[PDB]
Amino acid sequence: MSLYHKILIGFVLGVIVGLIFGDKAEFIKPLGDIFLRLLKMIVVPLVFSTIVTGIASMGDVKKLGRIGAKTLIYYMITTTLAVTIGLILANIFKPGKGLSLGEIHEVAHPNAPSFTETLLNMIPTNPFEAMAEGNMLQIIVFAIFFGIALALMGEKAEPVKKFFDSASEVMFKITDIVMKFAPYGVFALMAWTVGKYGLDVLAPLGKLILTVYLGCIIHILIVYTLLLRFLCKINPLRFFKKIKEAMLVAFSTCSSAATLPVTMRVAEELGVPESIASFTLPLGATINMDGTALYQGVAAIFVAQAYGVELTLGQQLTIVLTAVLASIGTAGVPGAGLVMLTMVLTSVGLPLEGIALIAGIDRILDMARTTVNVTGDLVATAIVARTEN
Repeated sequence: MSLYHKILIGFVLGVIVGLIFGDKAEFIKPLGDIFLRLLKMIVVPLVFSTIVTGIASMGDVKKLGRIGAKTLIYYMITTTLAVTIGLILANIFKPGKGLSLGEIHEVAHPNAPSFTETLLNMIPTNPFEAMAEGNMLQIIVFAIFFGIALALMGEKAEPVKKFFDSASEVMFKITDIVMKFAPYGVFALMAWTVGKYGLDVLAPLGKLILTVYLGCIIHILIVYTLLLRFLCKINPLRFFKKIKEAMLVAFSTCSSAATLPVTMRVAEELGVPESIASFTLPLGATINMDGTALYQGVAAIFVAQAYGVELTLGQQLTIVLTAVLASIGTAGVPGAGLVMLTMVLTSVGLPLEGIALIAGIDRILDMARTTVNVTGDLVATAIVARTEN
């Protein structure tokens, strides 16, 4: 029985156990927290080693520059589309209508940290400090510099190239060992999640959850489907059938970085060159704002409607933006997007209670956000590979 089927069995059994035992499933959470700890334990060394090896194996920096430019353009386009879809749905469906958490009042212009500060902080002043702090973007930037240096160096870098290639292989092996525990970790995660988030407690926020899930589904089935159909020119159904395991793991785990090994292994099954994937997927594991864009766009409008502050198109745009902007790097960190949105909305002046309302169901939305993020990462990989082959 394939690992995917074991993970699916664990997923469905965990869902059933959570439905039956309800809150009593909390005792099984540690078995899932162990799985999350093991997965997160690999992201940093794996990302660094794989990025350096991938850039070294290409041997030319012009190709890397082309790939980076195309990936950045694709992510900007998909983030814009995700923001558009989120705003459209939050307006068509009004999850915040009727909550009446507070009285209606005018709102001031949002304030967020300067864009230059976010750009400058992407450059580590100490690579080992970035590695220790788990700063994924700084690690990625240092890895890009290191890989470019290795690709240009040639013979003198042979020991470094070989060591980092072997290190990447070892991290992939570690992932292989860890995933033998994947069915039980997914079982525990799903049991805990379903037990905690009963349908009774989700009733007051049913509209918000439905809107977020519908937006994610629309994004996957339209933005990614059309891109695959036309730009990359492959059958979308077969593509999704190929990446079922990655989507399932991302949904269960709620963290793109933890799912990164799964996406990279699945990419091989799609036939994309290893060198291209090694650069695109780890970078997209931090820069992909699709799911975060949808979540934040929906949540800001939900909070505004809960307090009755109808927002003009300009206010809506400048609120979802500067928020996806301030969360550009921290989005990989769990709960960082929620904190950034909280700060932006507090700057807008909305009370904290509305934002704290979403925090209760953050995991339910996180599932969809992570699924969208990994699907977009794989789609970006495929599209970039197509325009190179």
